[PDB]
Amino acid sequence: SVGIVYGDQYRQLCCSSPKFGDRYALVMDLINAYKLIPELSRVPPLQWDSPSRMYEAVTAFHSTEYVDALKKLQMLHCEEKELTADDELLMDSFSLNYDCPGFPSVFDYSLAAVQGSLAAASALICRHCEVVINWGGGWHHAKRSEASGFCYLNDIVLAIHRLVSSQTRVLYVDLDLHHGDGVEEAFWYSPRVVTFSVHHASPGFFPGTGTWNPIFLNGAGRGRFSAFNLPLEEGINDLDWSNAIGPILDSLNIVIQPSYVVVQCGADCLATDPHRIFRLTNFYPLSGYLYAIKKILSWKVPTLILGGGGYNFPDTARLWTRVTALTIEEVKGKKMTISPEIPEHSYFSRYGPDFELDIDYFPDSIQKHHRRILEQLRNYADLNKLIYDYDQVYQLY
Ligand SMILES: O=C(/C=C/c1ccccc1OCc1c(Cl)cccc1Cl)NO
Ligand SMILES: [K+]
Ligand SMILES: [K+]
Ligand SMILES: [Zn+2]
Repeated sequence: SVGIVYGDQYRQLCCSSPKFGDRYALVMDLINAYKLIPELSRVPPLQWDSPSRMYEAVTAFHSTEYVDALKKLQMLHCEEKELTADDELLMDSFSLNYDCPGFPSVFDYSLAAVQGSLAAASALICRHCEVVINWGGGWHHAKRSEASGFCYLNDIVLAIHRLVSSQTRVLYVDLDLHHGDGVEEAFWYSPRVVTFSVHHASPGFFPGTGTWNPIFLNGAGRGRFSAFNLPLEEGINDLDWSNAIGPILDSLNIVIQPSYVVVQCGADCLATDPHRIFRLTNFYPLSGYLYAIKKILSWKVPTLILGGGGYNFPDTARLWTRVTALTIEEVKGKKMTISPEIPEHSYFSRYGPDFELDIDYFPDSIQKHHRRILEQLRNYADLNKLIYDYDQVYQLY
């Protein structure tokens, strides 16, 4: 089956943040508006039987002082009084400030994503689902003891930790516009979780990594060569983005032979995102996103699909609704007939001006990256005693 994380309390918590507003409700109500929910198995967010078990779950990656500070931040932001100077100091020491402010539900909001993505991974492990989608998860910038980029708790790291502990290998694929630095760093020393991020990188552009450092770093210790990165230039369209990462994806799968794939599918690469770095689409005749997901799904490896960035809420909905239909098609083998106009539903009015499912958009260095990345993959194969034909992979490029 294809699983999808939602629930009534889950939806309220995913829509309680000041930055992402009601995005999750547009997304699930468009998936519902297109009659896709009956095709999907609902996966309920994981809950715990005590504070200690929750704490144990989250501090599998995050420090206990950080988790404590995040909960105290929520408590402070639920009272009238302003933070003391000592409380502002303590929040500063975890970067619980600026781009990661406090708000009345900040802890419950952050934990909800972890609940969602841990349950998603358990559904994969117990083989209840072949694919699970969590459009409320994917917060890849959060670090062990530091929020970043509106990511307070790294649900991806925790879901991946659960998967590899269930020899188990996980391939993480980060399609967000921005470098997936939190997940890469969590597994920097681990060869069993191979991380791969395609992203924009340029001087000054958040978060600064996943590019020349001048060498490309790629893991350390036993995780040497296990962190993959493909920084691309602004303006890239669907076909060039697809061709840039198509052969890398296929060769990673050939060589790593992963037990699970986790795909972060941040929607801020859309041409219509207020970022406007890349020019990808949701078009389905082809959308770089849809091309990448179809390819990963053709592998028939149990796969977690997650959300992430995406600041044009209706176009994120348009995209993720198409990705969700595509998953149903490739997994179940059932054709999905999506109408070209948005169906009438609660959020219909948000889909101005023409109320179509297509977004309103009219559409040397990568070969060096391919040679670099393919050499890293051989170094990874050699370091980890993996068996593969170096000519069947080089054929892909
Ligand atoms: O997407 C992110 C992270 C996004 C992000 C991080 C740091 C600074 C700005 C950022 O986003 C720009 C933005 C915001 Cl903060 C609000 C509205 C519109 C735009 Cl463009 N994770 O990978
Ligand atoms: K990325
Ligand atoms: K790694
Ligand atoms: Zn992003």
